[PDB]
Amino acid sequence: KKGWDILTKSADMFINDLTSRIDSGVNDVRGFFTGLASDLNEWGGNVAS
Amino acid sequence: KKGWDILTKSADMFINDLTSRIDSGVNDVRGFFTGLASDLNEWGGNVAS
Repeated sequence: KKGWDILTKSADMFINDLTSRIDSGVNDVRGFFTGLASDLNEWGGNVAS
Repeated sequence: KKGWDILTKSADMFINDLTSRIDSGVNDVRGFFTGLASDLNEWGGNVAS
């Protein structure tokens, strides 16, 4: 039982990386919403001025 | 008995994985909230202009 955990040291860390791949989700929307805000602050702030 | 958790610790991990859809995927506690905090800069940029 000691001499095998090395074989899930692999399985479980792949699932950790898959959390990082799922971490595309929040970083996408966080990027999109603040990108939209930046464009709206641009066209708004520019057309206003 | 050693290797006979390999394909099944992973069977824990396959939803330790998919629940990352909440911690990293949609992640509403960050997703839209980081939006809302930037809307204040849109409002501020406009109002100041």
